[PDB]
Amino acid sequence: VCKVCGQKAQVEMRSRGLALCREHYLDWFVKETERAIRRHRMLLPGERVLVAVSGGKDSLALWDVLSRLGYQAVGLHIELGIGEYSKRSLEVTQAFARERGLELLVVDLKEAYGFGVPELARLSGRVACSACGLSKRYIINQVAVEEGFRVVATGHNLDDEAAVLFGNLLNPQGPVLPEKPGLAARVKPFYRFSEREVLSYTLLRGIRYLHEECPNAKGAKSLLYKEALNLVERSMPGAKLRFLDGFLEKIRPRLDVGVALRECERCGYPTTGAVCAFCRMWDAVYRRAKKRKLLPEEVSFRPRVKPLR
Amino acid sequence: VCKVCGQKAQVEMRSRGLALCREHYLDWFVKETERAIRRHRMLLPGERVLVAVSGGKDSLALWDVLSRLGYQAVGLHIELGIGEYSKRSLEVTQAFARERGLELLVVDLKEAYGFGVPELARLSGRVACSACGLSKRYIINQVAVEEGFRVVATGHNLDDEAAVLFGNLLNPGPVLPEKPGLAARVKPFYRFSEREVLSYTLLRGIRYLHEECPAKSLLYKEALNLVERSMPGAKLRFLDGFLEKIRPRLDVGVALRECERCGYPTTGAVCAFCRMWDAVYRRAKKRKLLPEEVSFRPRVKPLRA
Amino acid sequence: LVPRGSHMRVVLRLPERKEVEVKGNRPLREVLEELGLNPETVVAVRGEELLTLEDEVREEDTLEVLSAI
Amino acid sequence: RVVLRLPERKEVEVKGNRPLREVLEELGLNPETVVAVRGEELLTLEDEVREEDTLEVLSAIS
Ligand SMILES: [Zn+2]
Ligand SMILES: [Zn+2]
Ligand SMILES: [Zn+2]
Ligand SMILES: [Zn+2]
Repeated sequence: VCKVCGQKAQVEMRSRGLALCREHYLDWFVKETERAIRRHRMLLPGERVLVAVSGGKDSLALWDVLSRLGYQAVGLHIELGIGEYSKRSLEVTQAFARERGLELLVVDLKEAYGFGVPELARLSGRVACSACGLSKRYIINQVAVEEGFRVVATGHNLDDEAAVLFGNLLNPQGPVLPEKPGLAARVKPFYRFSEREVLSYTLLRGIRYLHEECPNAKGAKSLLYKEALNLVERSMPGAKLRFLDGFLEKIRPRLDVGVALRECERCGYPTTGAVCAFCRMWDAVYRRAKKRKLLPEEVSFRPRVKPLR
Repeated sequence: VCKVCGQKAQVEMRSRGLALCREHYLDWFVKETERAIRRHRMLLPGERVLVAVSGGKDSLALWDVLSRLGYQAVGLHIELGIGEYSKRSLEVTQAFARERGLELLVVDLKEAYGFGVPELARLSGRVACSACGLSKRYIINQVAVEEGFRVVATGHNLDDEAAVLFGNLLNPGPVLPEKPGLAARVKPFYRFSEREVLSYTLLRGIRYLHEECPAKSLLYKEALNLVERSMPGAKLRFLDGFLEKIRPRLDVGVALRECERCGYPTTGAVCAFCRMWDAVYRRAKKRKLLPEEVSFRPRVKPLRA
Repeated sequence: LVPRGSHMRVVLRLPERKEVEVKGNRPLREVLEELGLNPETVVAVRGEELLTLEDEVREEDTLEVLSAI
Repeated sequence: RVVLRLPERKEVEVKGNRPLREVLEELGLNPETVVAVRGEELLTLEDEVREEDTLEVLSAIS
C-alpha cells in the first residue's frame, strides 16, 4: 500500500522503508535524483549537461529525469559498431529523443575512426571491454569540451558503484569528478539508486529501452560482484548504500594516497604520458591495420571528431 | 595428484593451485600454521599460550597444531549451559585433552555467575549471541591474565575473518597487541578456509563436535563463498589486501581504563560485562530467582598484572 | 504433465527469453523463491502493473520477470 | 547413497557413475563449503564416484 495516498503500491523499497504507487513513485524518483544532485552540487540549475545515452534502461531514465528537472540535457550516443546490437541501441535512443523534444548528438566509431570496438580491440591488443570504455570516456569528453559543456552525466547506479568498489577490495573515484582544463566534470545522479529502482522507474514511466545487454560483457566480473552484494541486500535492506557511503565517508577520507596531467602530443587532451591512452591505442591499430592490408598505407587520421545532429 | 609424492591427493586447493595426499597435507597445514605465526610475531617459540576450545573442528585442530609445533598450549573450555549442546561440547573437549595428555582449564558459566547463556539472554535483555560472545571474550581474558598467559589464541579461520571484515564494510585483525589487563589475541588459522581446516581435522582423526550454537556472519560467508566459487583465492586476496595494503595506509588515532568493579579494561567507568551481570542480578531478584542480599561480585583483577 | 497441469505462465527475460510454468495461487514471494530468483535483482510485471512480493499471483496470470542487472 | 550432514543429518540417495563435481552441482552444494568423505578417505571434485558408494557430505561452515 502506497505511503502518501493509499492506492496500491507498485514499488516496495525495504532499504528505505517506503512503498509507493506509480504516480507518487515517479514523483519521488525525480525528487530523490535532484537531492543527490544538490548534495554534491553536480549540476547548476538549468545548465547545459551532456548525457551519455546507449538506449539502456539507466541512461534513458536519466535523460528523462534531468529533462523534467529543467536541465538542458543533450544526449550523446556512440555507435560502437557491434552488429545488430549497436543498430538496435541507436534506434531506441533516436526514437527516445524524437518522441520528446530532446537534442541528440551521435558519434559513429567506424565512420569516424574506421573501426568498431571489436575490431579496435583485436588490433590494439586490448580486451573489448577495455577498448570500449576507453573509447567512450575519451569521446564523450571530447564532445563536451568541443560543444562547451561543463559537465557529463552517466547513468551509473548503486549496484554499479558498489560492485566496482567491491571488486577493488577483492582484487587490490566517487559520485563527482571535478572539471579540469580540457576535461569536463563527470557526475552520477543515480548513484544512490539500486538497479531495480531505476528499472522500476523506466517501466512505470513507459520508456521503451533496449533490454538486451552488450554482447561482450556476458560473464563480467561485475555480475559476480553484484550477485554477492544483492544476496546480502536481500536479507539486509540498505547494505549496498551503507557500503558505498561507508567508503566515501569513513574510509577514503582516512586513506593515504599517492602526478600532474599533460596535454597529449597528438590530440592535446589531459594525460600523464607523452600521448594519451586513446591515441596510444589508435596509433597501434592503424599501424597494424596498414601492416595487414586492412587499411590503405597512404592515409592519415585526424584526432578531432565532429558529432552530427 | 599430490605435488610432493605424486600419489592420490585427498585435498585439492584451486585457490593455491595445490593438491596433496593425507600425509603431506597434514605436514603442509602444520608448516603453514607456523609460517603465519612467525610472520605476524604471534608467539615466541615454545611460549605458553591459552587456547580457547569449544570442541568444534577449528579450536581442536588449532590445539593439536600448536602442541605439535612445541608450544605450551593450554586449553580453556567455557561451559555455557546451553542444554545438551554445552554438555557434549565439554565431553568432546575433555576427551581430546585426556587422549593427548593436554591441560584443560574449565570455567562453568552457571557455577560462576549463576546463569547459563539461555537465562543470561532472557535476563540481560540482550541477544543470545551477544550475551554469549561478551562472556566468552571477558572470561577468556580473565583466565589468561590470572594465569600469567601473555597470549590467547582462537581458531578463527579465513572465512570467519573475511566475513567480519566484510561485515565491517557493510555496516560502518589476526593479531591484537597485549595491553595492561589485556592478554594478546592471535588467530593462527586466519589464512585457512573452513574447508581446509575441516580437511585437516578429519585427516588427523580428531573427533570434534558436529553441531553449532543454536546469523549475519552466515550471510557474509555465503556472499563471499559465492565469489570464491567463481574466483578461487578471492577471500585471501580480500583479507590479505586489507590488512597489508589498506589498513597500513589508514590514519592512526585512545587509552583504556580499569573497570571500577573488576579492574579489567574498559573505555568507560564500568565495563560491559559487569553492567550486564548487574542488570541480570537486578531482574533475577525481582523474579525471586536470587536472594535479595546477593550482589554481583566479580573477582578483581590481581593487583600485580 | 504441465500441458495438462497448465500452471501459471512465467517469462524469464534474464535477459534471454525463457518460458516456464510454476504453480500460482500463492504470493509472488513464493514463486520467486521457487525459481531461485533474488527479488532485489528482478522486476515482476503482470499486464501493465509492477508486482510486489506480497501480491497474490493466480493460475491464469502471465508474469514477465525482468532482470534489472 | 549420499548422507547429507549440513550440519544436521539427512540422507538422500542419488545416482553415481559420475564425477563428484556434478553430484554436488546437482545437489546445489558449494564445493568450497563442504567436504565429501567416502569410507576412510576424503574426495576431490575430479574424483569419480561409483554406485553403491556411501557419501558423507560434511558442512564445513562452522
Ligand atoms: Zn501514492
Ligand atoms: Zn591523445
Ligand atoms: Zn604426498
Ligand atoms: Zn568490570
